[PDB]
Amino acid sequence: TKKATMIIEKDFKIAEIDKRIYGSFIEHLGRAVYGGIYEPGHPQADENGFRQDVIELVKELQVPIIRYPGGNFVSGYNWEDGVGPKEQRPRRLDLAWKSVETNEIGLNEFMDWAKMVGAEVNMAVNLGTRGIDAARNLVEYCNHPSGSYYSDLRIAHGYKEPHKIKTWCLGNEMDGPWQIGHKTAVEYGRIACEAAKVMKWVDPTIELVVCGSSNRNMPTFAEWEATVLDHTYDHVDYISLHQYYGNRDNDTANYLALSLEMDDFIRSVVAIADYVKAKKRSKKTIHLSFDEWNVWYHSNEADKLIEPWTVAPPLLEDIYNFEDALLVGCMLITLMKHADRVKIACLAQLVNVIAPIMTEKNGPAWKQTIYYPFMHASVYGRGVALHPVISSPKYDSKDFTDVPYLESIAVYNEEKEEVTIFAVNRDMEDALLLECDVRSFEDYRVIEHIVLEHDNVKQTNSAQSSPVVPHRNGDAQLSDRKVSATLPKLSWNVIRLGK
Ligand SMILES: *[C@H]1[C@H]([NH3+])[C@@H](CO)[C@H](O)[C@H]1O
Repeated sequence: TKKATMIIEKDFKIAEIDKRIYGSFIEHLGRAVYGGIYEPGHPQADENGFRQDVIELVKELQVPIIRYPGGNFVSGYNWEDGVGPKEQRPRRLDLAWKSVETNEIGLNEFMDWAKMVGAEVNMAVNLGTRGIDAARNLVEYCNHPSGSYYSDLRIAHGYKEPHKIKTWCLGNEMDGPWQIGHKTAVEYGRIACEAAKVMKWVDPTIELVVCGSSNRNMPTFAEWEATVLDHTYDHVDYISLHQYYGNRDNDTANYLALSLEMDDFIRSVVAIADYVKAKKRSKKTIHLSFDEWNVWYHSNEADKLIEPWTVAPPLLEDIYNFEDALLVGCMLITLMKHADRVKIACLAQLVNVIAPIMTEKNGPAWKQTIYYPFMHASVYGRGVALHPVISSPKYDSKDFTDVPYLESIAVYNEEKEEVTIFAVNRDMEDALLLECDVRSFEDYRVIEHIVLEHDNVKQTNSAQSSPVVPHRNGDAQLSDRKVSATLPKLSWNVIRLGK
């Protein structure tokens, strides 16, 4: 065993958690749409061809917001190709994923799906091959009530009431050499500025997300953000961050430390936003949208075998293991501990593609290992993130020094009279004996202690069998105004307090 302490003080707050940090992401990629949310031949398809089993799995995650339709796809996409009668929708070469896109699903059918799962849509505009005119027309088509060509066109297409989309993305991954219509930071900042202006002139109620770096390792990291915000600050509301992690070197202790890098990435982009705020003498604070995050690496060799120009290829289908779920849990706690400045985040992606939900053709939908920590964070993690004072033992790895064994934060929900403690024990050998000072919370009790643990960090789930599932047999006890809890070696823990 090892000992760790954590102070839970009601009056030391980070911020209200914006529920949109529990967002996700659907792109026209692989089987995310075709075979994922939408499968007209499926025995459990609804009247509109949407898989009811996937709808239930999404509703249980309580995802408030879903980014759509990309992703790398968007930068070559024409939105008019996916609206109106199906017979007039063209078949296109999607250059992002070397696939044929039929456009059988486009934005109005995605809005119908989003309504069934209770999610708002974070709509992306193409700033690769397209620009300001397309951006204003899309906003008008979606948001203007009637009495103009594009608003009456949406009505003619069957959608009388406007979609009233609140939050929009100004392009996707524009810094990447892999992007269709890549732009330098100046080129991007300029077209994002001018697109943002005409979008907000159509509908001043909207909010805009400007594109940050595609990952912390970009050669343009930080320089990009500063230039793009210099060009856009007065017209935009958020800046994005993207990051995937993987365990390519089979080093569990170094892998689980990677959330420390994610923490650095967040604090760095906040600093940039506040630099440019000061440069401009602006009163407005720009916040972060962490609108692509997950584990990704398993599918790299399978992906290389897929021939180009198929419909709905089985691309980017990682099968997650137990250690992947532990890192996802560390990433979620990292988002929560930044609730003051991270207001939107998207688990990338929701179905089949780098995803917590997987499907089989004509067959079942199932929960990956990573589904459970995401569900727990979304369902139990609404309220105020408290500022922790942690005393934890530490270890050093290949890439990181003084890595706490304990990753933890507490969320206080005043309306429910609940305090929830999320905790990962990174220790590969020892139980962590955690003592939490809750003197500041009068007359509380342990409701339950949920634990996700498995002896084999490489164990996966499948359609047939889910060996990696939570139990409710955690030993957390509240006495003498202290919560004492055993966190098993290599575990995710949700300790729920109320009364
Ligand atoms: C971010 C990811 N690398 C891709 C899959 O989720 C997506 O298209 C990019 O924007």
